[PDB]
Amino acid sequence: MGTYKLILNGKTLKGETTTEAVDAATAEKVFKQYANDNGVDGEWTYDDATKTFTVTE
Repeated sequence: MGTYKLILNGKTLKGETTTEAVDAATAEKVFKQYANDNGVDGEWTYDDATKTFTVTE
C-alpha cells in the first residue's frame, strides 16, 4: 500500500511514528491501537505528501 506517518499531541504526551502496510486495512486497524496507547482522545488531520496523520488534544 504505502508508508503512513502518525504523530499524537496529548496535553502532557508526545510521539511521532511511520509505518508500512501491505494493504490499508491494517493501517486503519493499527491507527486506533497505535495512537490509543499514547493516551489520545482527539481529532485527526491529513497531509498526503508524507501520509502524515496528526492529532491535537
